[PDB]
Amino acid sequence: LMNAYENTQASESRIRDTDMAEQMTSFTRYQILTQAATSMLAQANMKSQSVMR
Amino acid sequence: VSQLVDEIDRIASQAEFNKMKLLTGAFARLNPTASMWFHIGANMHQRERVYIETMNT
Amino acid sequence: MIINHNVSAIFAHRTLKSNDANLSKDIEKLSSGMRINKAGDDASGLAVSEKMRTQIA
Repeated sequence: LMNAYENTQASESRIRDTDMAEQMTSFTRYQILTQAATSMLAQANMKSQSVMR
Repeated sequence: VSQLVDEIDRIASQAEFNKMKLLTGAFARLNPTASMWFHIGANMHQRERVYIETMNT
Repeated sequence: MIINHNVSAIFAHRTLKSNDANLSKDIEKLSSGMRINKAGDDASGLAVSEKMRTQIA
């Protein structure tokens, strides 16, 4: 019963528990794309003021 | 000996992983009732079959 | 040049909004410590995960 408890626990932990190391990898990737997109959105708003001359 | 031989049958009867009997002879080679394949690739026919025999008294 | 509508800004907002949705998802995984928090991330896997928790307990 204890032996079967361990192997059953392993299988559920594999599917349900996140890979914390790999999750920080994706957390940083999307976080940078937010700053990259935010800067370009601020760039695009300034773009229209050119033709006022 | 009477109890222990009974215990041998009990494990095989109730050997379940995700509600499937493992040691009752279903996934054997000679007279199977189901086939266990793991799809271990990213394409069509990339799967390998596992045999588990009967392990009761 | 057209000043009535800013097509690039609409494109910029569209991709920025999507990334915040993926940024929100990752914080849920990191804070709870579980790969699946809301249904639909892996519906097939969530059923197997909850069945094993019943078997685990």
